[PDB]
Amino acid sequence: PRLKVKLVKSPIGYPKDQKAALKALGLRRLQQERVLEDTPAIRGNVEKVAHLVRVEVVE
Amino acid sequence: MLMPRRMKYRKQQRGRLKGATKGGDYVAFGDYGLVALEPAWITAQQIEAARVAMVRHFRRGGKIFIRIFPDKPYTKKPLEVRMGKGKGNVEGYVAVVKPGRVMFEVAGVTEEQAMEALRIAGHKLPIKTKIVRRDAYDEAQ
Amino acid sequence: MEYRLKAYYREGEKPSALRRAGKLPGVMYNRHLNRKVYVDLVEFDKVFRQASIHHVIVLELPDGQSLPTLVRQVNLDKRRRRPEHVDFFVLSDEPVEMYVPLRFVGTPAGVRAGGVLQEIHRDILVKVSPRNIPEFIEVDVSGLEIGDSLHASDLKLPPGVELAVSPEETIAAVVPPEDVEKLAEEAAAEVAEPEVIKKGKEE
Amino acid sequence: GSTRNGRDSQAKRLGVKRYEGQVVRAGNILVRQRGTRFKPGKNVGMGRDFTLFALVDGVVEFQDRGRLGRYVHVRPL
Amino acid sequence: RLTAYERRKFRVRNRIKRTGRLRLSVFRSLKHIYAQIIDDEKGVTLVSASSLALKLKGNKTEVARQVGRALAEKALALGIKQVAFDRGPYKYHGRVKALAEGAREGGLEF
RNA sequence: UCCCCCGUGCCCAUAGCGGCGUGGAACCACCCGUUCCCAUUCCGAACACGGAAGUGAAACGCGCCAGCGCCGAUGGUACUGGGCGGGCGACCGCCUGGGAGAGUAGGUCGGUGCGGGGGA
RNA sequence: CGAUCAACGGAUAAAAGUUACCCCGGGGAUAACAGGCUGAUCUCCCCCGAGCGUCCACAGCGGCGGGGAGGUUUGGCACCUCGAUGUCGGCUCGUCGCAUCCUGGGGCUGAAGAAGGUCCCAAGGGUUGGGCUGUUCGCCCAUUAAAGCGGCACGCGAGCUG
RNA sequence: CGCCUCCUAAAAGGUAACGGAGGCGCCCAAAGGUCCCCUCAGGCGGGACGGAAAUCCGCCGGAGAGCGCAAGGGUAGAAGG
RNA sequence: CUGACUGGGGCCUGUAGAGCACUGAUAGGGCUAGGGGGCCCACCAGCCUACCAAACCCUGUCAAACUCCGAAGGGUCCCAGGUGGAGCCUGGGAGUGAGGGCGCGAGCGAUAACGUCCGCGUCCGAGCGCGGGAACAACCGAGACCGCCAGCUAAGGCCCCCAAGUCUGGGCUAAGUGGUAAAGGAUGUGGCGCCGCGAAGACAGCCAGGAGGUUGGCUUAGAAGCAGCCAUCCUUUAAAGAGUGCGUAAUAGCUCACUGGUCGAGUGGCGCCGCGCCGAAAAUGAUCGGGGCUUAAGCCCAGCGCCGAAGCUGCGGGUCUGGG
Ligand SMILES: [Mg+2]
Ligand SMILES: [Mg+2]
Ligand SMILES: [Mg+2]
Ligand SMILES: [Mg+2]
Ligand SMILES: [Mg+2]
Ligand SMILES: [Mg+2]
Ligand SMILES: [Mg+2]
Ligand SMILES: [Mg+2]
Ligand SMILES: [Mg+2]
Ligand SMILES: [Mg+2]
Ligand SMILES: [Mg+2]
Ligand SMILES: [Mg+2]
Ligand SMILES: [Mg+2]
Ligand SMILES: [Mg+2]
Ligand SMILES: [Mg+2]
Ligand SMILES: [Mg+2]
Ligand SMILES: [Mg+2]
Ligand SMILES: [Mg+2]
Ligand SMILES: [Mg+2]
Ligand SMILES: [Mg+2]
Ligand SMILES: [Mg+2]
Ligand SMILES: [Mg+2]
Ligand SMILES: [Mg+2]
Ligand SMILES: [Mg+2]
Ligand SMILES: [Mg+2]
Ligand SMILES: [Mg+2]
Ligand SMILES: [Mg+2]
Ligand SMILES: [Mg+2]
Ligand SMILES: [Mg+2]
Ligand SMILES: [Mg+2]
Ligand SMILES: [Mg+2]
Ligand SMILES: [Mg+2]
Ligand SMILES: [Mg+2]
Ligand SMILES: [Mg+2]
Ligand SMILES: [Mg+2]
Ligand SMILES: [Mg+2]
Ligand SMILES: [Mg+2]
Ligand SMILES: [Mg+2]
Ligand SMILES: [Mg+2]
Ligand SMILES: [Mg+2]
Ligand SMILES: [Mg+2]
Ligand SMILES: [Mg+2]
Ligand SMILES: [Mg+2]
Ligand SMILES: [Mg+2]
Ligand SMILES: [Mg+2]
Ligand SMILES: [Mg+2]
Ligand SMILES: [Mg+2]
Ligand SMILES: [Mg+2]
Ligand SMILES: [Mg+2]
Ligand SMILES: [Mg+2]
Ligand SMILES: [Mg+2]
Ligand SMILES: [Mg+2]
Ligand SMILES: [Mg+2]
Ligand SMILES: [Mg+2]
Ligand SMILES: [Mg+2]
Ligand SMILES: [Mg+2]
Ligand SMILES: [Mg+2]
Ligand SMILES: [Mg+2]
Ligand SMILES: [Mg+2]
Ligand SMILES: [Mg+2]
Ligand SMILES: [Mg+2]
Ligand SMILES: [Mg+2]
Ligand SMILES: [Mg+2]
Ligand SMILES: [Mg+2]
Ligand SMILES: [Mg+2]
Ligand SMILES: [Mg+2]
Ligand SMILES: [Mg+2]
Ligand SMILES: [Mg+2]
Ligand SMILES: [Mg+2]
Ligand SMILES: [Mg+2]
Ligand SMILES: [Mg+2]
Ligand SMILES: [Mg+2]
Ligand SMILES: [Mg+2]
Ligand SMILES: [Mg+2]
Ligand SMILES: [Mg+2]
Ligand SMILES: [Mg+2]
Ligand SMILES: [Mg+2]
Ligand SMILES: [Mg+2]
Ligand SMILES: [Mg+2]
Ligand SMILES: [Mg+2]
Ligand SMILES: [Mg+2]
Ligand SMILES: [Mg+2]
Ligand SMILES: [Mg+2]
Ligand SMILES: [Mg+2]
Ligand SMILES: [Mg+2]
Ligand SMILES: [Mg+2]
Ligand SMILES: [Mg+2]
Ligand SMILES: [Mg+2]
Ligand SMILES: [Mg+2]
Ligand SMILES: [Mg+2]
Ligand SMILES: [Mg+2]
Ligand SMILES: [Mg+2]
Ligand SMILES: [Mg+2]
Ligand SMILES: [Mg+2]
Ligand SMILES: [Mg+2]
Ligand SMILES: [Mg+2]
Ligand SMILES: [Mg+2]
Ligand SMILES: [Mg+2]
Ligand SMILES: [Mg+2]
Ligand SMILES: [Mg+2]
Ligand SMILES: [Mg+2]
Ligand SMILES: [Mg+2]
Ligand SMILES: [Mg+2]
Ligand SMILES: [Mg+2]
Ligand SMILES: [Mg+2]
Ligand SMILES: [Mg+2]
Ligand SMILES: [Mg+2]
Ligand SMILES: [Mg+2]
Ligand SMILES: [Mg+2]
Ligand SMILES: [Mg+2]
Ligand SMILES: [Mg+2]
Ligand SMILES: [Mg+2]
Ligand SMILES: [Mg+2]
Ligand SMILES: [Mg+2]
Ligand SMILES: [Mg+2]
Ligand SMILES: [Mg+2]
Ligand SMILES: [Mg+2]
Ligand SMILES: [Mg+2]
Ligand SMILES: [Mg+2]
Ligand SMILES: [Mg+2]
Ligand SMILES: [Mg+2]
Ligand SMILES: [Mg+2]
Ligand SMILES: [Mg+2]
Ligand SMILES: [Mg+2]
Ligand SMILES: [Mg+2]
Ligand SMILES: [Mg+2]
Ligand SMILES: [Mg+2]
Ligand SMILES: [Mg+2]
Ligand SMILES: [Mg+2]
Ligand SMILES: [Mg+2]
Ligand SMILES: [Mg+2]
Ligand SMILES: [Mg+2]
Ligand SMILES: [Mg+2]
Ligand SMILES: [Mg+2]
Ligand SMILES: [Mg+2]
Ligand SMILES: [Mg+2]
Ligand SMILES: [Mg+2]
Ligand SMILES: [Mg+2]
Ligand SMILES: [Mg+2]
Ligand SMILES: [Mg+2]
Ligand SMILES: [Mg+2]
Ligand SMILES: [Mg+2]
Ligand SMILES: [Mg+2]
Ligand SMILES: [Mg+2]
Ligand SMILES: [Mg+2]
Ligand SMILES: [Mg+2]
Ligand SMILES: [Mg+2]
Ligand SMILES: [Mg+2]
Ligand SMILES: [Mg+2]
Ligand SMILES: [Mg+2]
Ligand SMILES: [Mg+2]
Ligand SMILES: [Mg+2]
Ligand SMILES: [Mg+2]
Ligand SMILES: [Mg+2]
Ligand SMILES: [Mg+2]
Ligand SMILES: [Mg+2]
Ligand SMILES: [Mg+2]
Ligand SMILES: [Mg+2]
Ligand SMILES: [Mg+2]
Ligand SMILES: [Mg+2]
Ligand SMILES: [Mg+2]
Ligand SMILES: [Mg+2]
Ligand SMILES: [Mg+2]
Ligand SMILES: [Mg+2]
Ligand SMILES: [Mg+2]
Ligand SMILES: [Mg+2]
Ligand SMILES: [Mg+2]
Ligand SMILES: [Mg+2]
Ligand SMILES: [Mg+2]
Ligand SMILES: [Mg+2]
Ligand SMILES: [Mg+2]
Ligand SMILES: [Mg+2]
Ligand SMILES: [Mg+2]
Ligand SMILES: [Mg+2]
Ligand SMILES: [Mg+2]
Ligand SMILES: [Mg+2]
Ligand SMILES: [Mg+2]
Ligand SMILES: [Mg+2]
Ligand SMILES: [Mg+2]
Ligand SMILES: [Mg+2]
Ligand SMILES: [Mg+2]
Ligand SMILES: [Mg+2]
Ligand SMILES: [Mg+2]
Ligand SMILES: [Mg+2]
Ligand SMILES: [Mg+2]
Ligand SMILES: [Mg+2]
Ligand SMILES: [Mg+2]
Ligand SMILES: [Mg+2]
Ligand SMILES: [Mg+2]
Ligand SMILES: [Mg+2]
Ligand SMILES: [Mg+2]
Ligand SMILES: [Mg+2]
Ligand SMILES: [Mg+2]
Ligand SMILES: [Mg+2]
Ligand SMILES: [Mg+2]
Ligand SMILES: [Mg+2]
Ligand SMILES: [Mg+2]
Ligand SMILES: [Mg+2]
Ligand SMILES: [Mg+2]
Repeated sequence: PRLKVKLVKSPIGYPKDQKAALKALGLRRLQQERVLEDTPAIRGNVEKVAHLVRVEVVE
Repeated sequence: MLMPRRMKYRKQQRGRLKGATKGGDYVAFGDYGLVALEPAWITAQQIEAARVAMVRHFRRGGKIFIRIFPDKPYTKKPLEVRMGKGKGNVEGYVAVVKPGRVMFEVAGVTEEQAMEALRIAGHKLPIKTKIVRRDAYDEAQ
Repeated sequence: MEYRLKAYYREGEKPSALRRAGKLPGVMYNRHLNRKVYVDLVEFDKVFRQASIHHVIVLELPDGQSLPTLVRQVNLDKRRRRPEHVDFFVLSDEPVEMYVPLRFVGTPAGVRAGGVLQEIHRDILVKVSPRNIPEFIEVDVSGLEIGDSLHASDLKLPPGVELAVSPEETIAAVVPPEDVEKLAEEAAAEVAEPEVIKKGKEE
Repeated sequence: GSTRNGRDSQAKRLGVKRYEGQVVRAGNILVRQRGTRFKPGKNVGMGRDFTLFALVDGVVEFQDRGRLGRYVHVRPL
Repeated sequence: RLTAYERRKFRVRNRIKRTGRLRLSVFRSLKHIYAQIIDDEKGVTLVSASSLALKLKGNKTEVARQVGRALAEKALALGIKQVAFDRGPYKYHGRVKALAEGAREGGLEF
């Protein structure tokens, strides 16, 4: 399985660690999708910024 | 009126009033109660006013229970001074009361006798109140 | 006399969900069992006001059983003053400790002079067999003056029931009433400013 | 209007300096304290102001021995 | 509620462990005197010796010196040389001092 | 490998207070003496020595009893990391993850390592 | 070894005041005026019904306590203005609010009549002259239907007085 | 106005105000090193002068005493005598 | 490759909450030294205490400088993901060392200030560029390289001003509430429940009866139910308090409470929930931004669609960095 993560809500105004979380996922721009492996370390960051993101389980 | 006879410290920080009561939340002594619906610092002057009112209705008879006590010292800076030059002076004492506490309970009296003094008492208070009577729930705590 | 009350078994349903759907979360326990239950709050209330923790409630479980229990503990919502959780203690042939009413028979002489019968304990804790539940225990308060009092020692016990507290415990008292005539002294009684308990070369 | 108060002292930055499972060298300070909150255990010295420090290279371990107090050790590597 | 016997016992025993040595602990009863060398790191006894196990004679004091030369004798056979004396609640004197000196002549090091 | 006792640890009151009962062959204790080593701000009480007539009375060890002490769930609640609403405020709600303390049920009159001594 | 170098990282070995005779460089980073925010204080209106009123809680009153409104007082804060926002009172000219001083319409009255008390409606108009004092205010004299209280940078100094 | 203790301080460390409270500018030739021994306050009962309280005997008492001085921490398995 | 952040794992902590075991506070009760008081004594003990009150026990509570407890979190170290205008080391150049609003946690103040002082965060500062909020640095949306008479969305909106619904279905409100306020007050309206009292005939109306002890007292100057309190007891009863109000100088009077006749179905009091009414007076001319809106164009619930930015996409271009 992999994770398809989409940045749908802007990080402007959220704590820096949440902004950092987007950076560990390699997310820079809104509406941008990145496909990442589903390991716990990746998923922890995904769940941190879940209020900023839309996630789908794929392949 | 009510005030501590002595205390370890003269002046107390103000703190907060968040949440429902920690306890005092069930009838424990008398037949009926007056319970606080919203948070406040109730002053000794009000407690005594409320108390006196209740004994004033009963005339001869009844027993009044005061379940709150003003141990928090109240501070005010002297009139017309500017900010600074230390903490104000203690000018009065308050009972920190949260939603759900019984403040007053009555005993040895008809139900209409109690509804009415507790009502009259209630007007003397800076908060909204609900009158309650002893239930098995109170019995069971 | 005796009360019945339908109970139901609960699993992962949230207490939050249950109470909003009108039901009251609870638990069932004794030495051998422990089960999550829920009861109808409205039906329960009807029973409990009569029942209290004094009389055996029996729980018609939907699996067909019928269990004999005492309400042991009740948790109230402190803000709203509404029950939120019930402990049902399922009785068995072995003796059990419980609270049994006191009915202060008589009108005290302390009361007839103007006094007030301060009912300290309106029940008393007691070890006794389930088969031996009294309806109450009578008390002769007619002899009480201001301020004369009865104890747990003065408690005359029904057959087969043993006292579970120290007989030193006071149970009822007759005390002076409030009087508007005391106001004159009480308003004219002088109160002093408060004395600070010391720090430093003072303690 | 005036204050008869006003003063306080410099903070002393006390507490544990090395936590369990951390590798320390001989001499490293492990715990800074007022009185024996923690006690020196194997391979652990205690200085005149109660300071626990390591006597050998190795790894820190804590042990809570009830009424005997809490202890800090260093295990040889 | 401890007693002078008990406190004195900890009092010396605590100081002994801290030096990390193998402990030559000595028990002295009214008739007999026992001694075991213990590794406190394992909670384990490594060698023992006692009058009662040696069936020894009369004079308690010479008996001690003899259970002493004994303990060493078994000891050096296990490589044990350095060790530290646990005088327990017993003042270093008399029977206990005697066992100690016996252990010394035996070659045990302290 | 099992039982009892003598040592010495570990766990750190589920081990403790109290009450009742039990053990002297062996071990331990009290005990018998104060010549000798040693000792008392006085006292062989303590510490110490030389002993073995007695006693398990004290102590200790082993059992039993839940009055006290100690331990203590399940459930529910408070509170809360993060995410959202509401109120002029004091303050109040929802979502997700975490979750007490009190109390209730109930548990407890210890478990275990190593070396000695005895017994099967 | 000699430091209350205690203004305790300690300008010199050695040091106090005053300026309405004053000056310069700066600040609305900071006071004094006005405004603003705040409304403790202030003014006004309510809740409660101990009690007074011969009787009668509520004609008129309201113990002990509780809730507010206003932004005229006394203050808090330091937000525009210190390359200037002229400051009390008076005169002049007004305009507005209404919590109404009078005149109009009412209810209750412990309203016989006349005359008052008290609350409600009402801002149309009206609301004097003089003695004292810089006064606003207040007191007083003589009248009056009445001699209202407040806001407008405590209205108004490129309008006057000073 | 420098230094120490506690709180404020939001369970690492740190953290301000003319916030809340107190202390220091010494001391000890033993109140220091070490070896050996010893265990407190308090309560009840008993005892000539003897008292609430001197010293003596017994029983209960894990620390509520003591540790020169403020406070906190620590501490009788001693840091106390 | 060591970074922010993240996963697992260990160790550290004394806050939120709670608790009363310590330090203090604390209401009532029990028990009980000490005094005060009232009897009896000066022969010295005694007895009662609706008196003030220690220690102890019980019930019940409070605390920044109390803690038997005690979280969520947070700090740190190991292993792992993490290649980022990450991180580390040596040097050159600075600027800043007046912050401010908002959220949360505290102190100060008055549970005041566009107030003040700290903590964590955020934005403005420097994003006074853009959309929404009437207008408005810091509330919501979103990080502007350039061009396009192209497309999708964000907050917020879709009756007209003004782009998109006079959109669909269930309810509420009649106050223009919506479109700024509280204690408190009210047969507003709708919705749930709780007790009575009723076809052993209620409630409304039309009708009678409402009585005897007794002008009843610890009672005073009148006290006859109706000026304090420590009285509520009987009788004829179908009923009716030694009294729910008006009346009195005290009475008496009218009346409720309570029974009987008349009709012939409901009637009376608690309480809780939704939405509204009063309480509600300030100074130039009014106004929810305006018009205007009432089975809404108002409020609650559930939906479908559209509109909407310099966010995202499409096409083209620029420049730097990286890989070819
Ligand atoms: Mg956002
Ligand atoms: Mg935002
Ligand atoms: Mg975060
Ligand atoms: Mg973007
Ligand atoms: Mg962005
Ligand atoms: Mg404060
Ligand atoms: Mg107040
Ligand atoms: Mg204050
Ligand atoms: Mg003064
Ligand atoms: Mg101040
Ligand atoms: Mg103050
Ligand atoms: Mg006050
Ligand atoms: Mg409270
Ligand atoms: Mg009120
Ligand atoms: Mg409780
Ligand atoms: Mg001192
Ligand atoms: Mg002064
Ligand atoms: Mg001062
Ligand atoms: Mg201070
Ligand atoms: Mg500081
Ligand atoms: Mg510091
Ligand atoms: Mg400090
Ligand atoms: Mg630490
Ligand atoms: Mg040292
Ligand atoms: Mg030292
Ligand atoms: Mg470990
Ligand atoms: Mg270890
Ligand atoms: Mg072991
Ligand atoms: Mg043993
Ligand atoms: Mg053992
Ligand atoms: Mg025992
Ligand atoms: Mg025996
Ligand atoms: Mg025994
Ligand atoms: Mg024997
Ligand atoms: Mg024998
Ligand atoms: Mg002998
Ligand atoms: Mg001799
Ligand atoms: Mg000899
Ligand atoms: Mg002897
Ligand atoms: Mg025995
Ligand atoms: Mg012994
Ligand atoms: Mg058992
Ligand atoms: Mg525990
Ligand atoms: Mg528990
Ligand atoms: Mg739980
Ligand atoms: Mg939150
Ligand atoms: Mg909550
Ligand atoms: Mg939750
Ligand atoms: Mg959960
Ligand atoms: Mg907790
Ligand atoms: Mg628990
Ligand atoms: Mg036990
Ligand atoms: Mg064994
Ligand atoms: Mg064996
Ligand atoms: Mg010099
Ligand atoms: Mg000084
Ligand atoms: Mg200086
Ligand atoms: Mg100087
Ligand atoms: Mg410094
Ligand atoms: Mg100099
Ligand atoms: Mg000089
Ligand atoms: Mg000088
Ligand atoms: Mg000069
Ligand atoms: Mg000048
Ligand atoms: Mg001059
Ligand atoms: Mg001059
Ligand atoms: Mg002059
Ligand atoms: Mg001149
Ligand atoms: Mg000149
Ligand atoms: Mg000049
Ligand atoms: Mg100049
Ligand atoms: Mg300024
Ligand atoms: Mg400045
Ligand atoms: Mg100024
Ligand atoms: Mg000003
Ligand atoms: Mg201005
Ligand atoms: Mg106001
Ligand atoms: Mg205001
Ligand atoms: Mg008003
Ligand atoms: Mg009224
Ligand atoms: Mg009167
Ligand atoms: Mg009247
Ligand atoms: Mg009256
Ligand atoms: Mg009135
Ligand atoms: Mg008043
Ligand atoms: Mg007020
Ligand atoms: Mg006021
Ligand atoms: Mg103004
Ligand atoms: Mg003004
Ligand atoms: Mg001012
Ligand atoms: Mg002003
Ligand atoms: Mg200013
Ligand atoms: Mg100024
Ligand atoms: Mg400022
Ligand atoms: Mg200026
Ligand atoms: Mg100019
Ligand atoms: Mg200019
Ligand atoms: Mg100019
Ligand atoms: Mg100009
Ligand atoms: Mg008007
Ligand atoms: Mg008129
Ligand atoms: Mg007239
Ligand atoms: Mg007349
Ligand atoms: Mg009139
Ligand atoms: Mg009217
Ligand atoms: Mg007019
Ligand atoms: Mg006009
Ligand atoms: Mg006018
Ligand atoms: Mg003149
Ligand atoms: Mg004049
Ligand atoms: Mg004048
Ligand atoms: Mg003149
Ligand atoms: Mg004047
Ligand atoms: Mg007139
Ligand atoms: Mg005039
Ligand atoms: Mg005017
Ligand atoms: Mg004016
Ligand atoms: Mg002016
Ligand atoms: Mg002017
Ligand atoms: Mg001029
Ligand atoms: Mg002028
Ligand atoms: Mg001009
Ligand atoms: Mg001009
Ligand atoms: Mg002019
Ligand atoms: Mg002049
Ligand atoms: Mg200094
Ligand atoms: Mg701190
Ligand atoms: Mg702290
Ligand atoms: Mg800290
Ligand atoms: Mg550090
Ligand atoms: Mg000082
Ligand atoms: Mg000495
Ligand atoms: Mg020393
Ligand atoms: Mg010495
Ligand atoms: Mg003693
Ligand atoms: Mg004595
Ligand atoms: Mg004597
Ligand atoms: Mg004595
Ligand atoms: Mg101490
Ligand atoms: Mg890596
Ligand atoms: Mg690292
Ligand atoms: Mg790292
Ligand atoms: Mg991590
Ligand atoms: Mg708290
Ligand atoms: Mg306490
Ligand atoms: Mg308790
Ligand atoms: Mg608190
Ligand atoms: Mg604290
Ligand atoms: Mg705390
Ligand atoms: Mg943790
Ligand atoms: Mg922290
Ligand atoms: Mg972490
Ligand atoms: Mg961790
Ligand atoms: Mg790695
Ligand atoms: Mg960068
Ligand atoms: Mg950088
Ligand atoms: Mg790089
Ligand atoms: Mg340069
Ligand atoms: Mg610089
Ligand atoms: Mg700068
Ligand atoms: Mg500044
Ligand atoms: Mg600065
Ligand atoms: Mg700042
Ligand atoms: Mg900043
Ligand atoms: Mg702004
Ligand atoms: Mg919020
Ligand atoms: Mg805050
Ligand atoms: Mg603070
Ligand atoms: Mg206020
Ligand atoms: Mg500010
Ligand atoms: Mg603020
Ligand atoms: Mg503030
Ligand atoms: Mg900030
Ligand atoms: Mg700047
Ligand atoms: Mg922005
Ligand atoms: Mg920025
Ligand atoms: Mg617009
Ligand atoms: Mg904008
Ligand atoms: Mg805009
Ligand atoms: Mg902007
Ligand atoms: Mg960009
Ligand atoms: Mg083109
Ligand atoms: Mg579209
Ligand atoms: Mg939307
Ligand atoms: Mg619009
Ligand atoms: Mg259109
Ligand atoms: Mg429509
Ligand atoms: Mg209206
Ligand atoms: Mg409207
Ligand atoms: Mg309106
Ligand atoms: Mg209301
Ligand atoms: Mg209504
Ligand atoms: Mg309603
Ligand atoms: Mg009559
Ligand atoms: Mg209104
Ligand atoms: Mg509709
Ligand atoms: Mg668009
Ligand atoms: Mg773009
Ligand atoms: Mg392109």
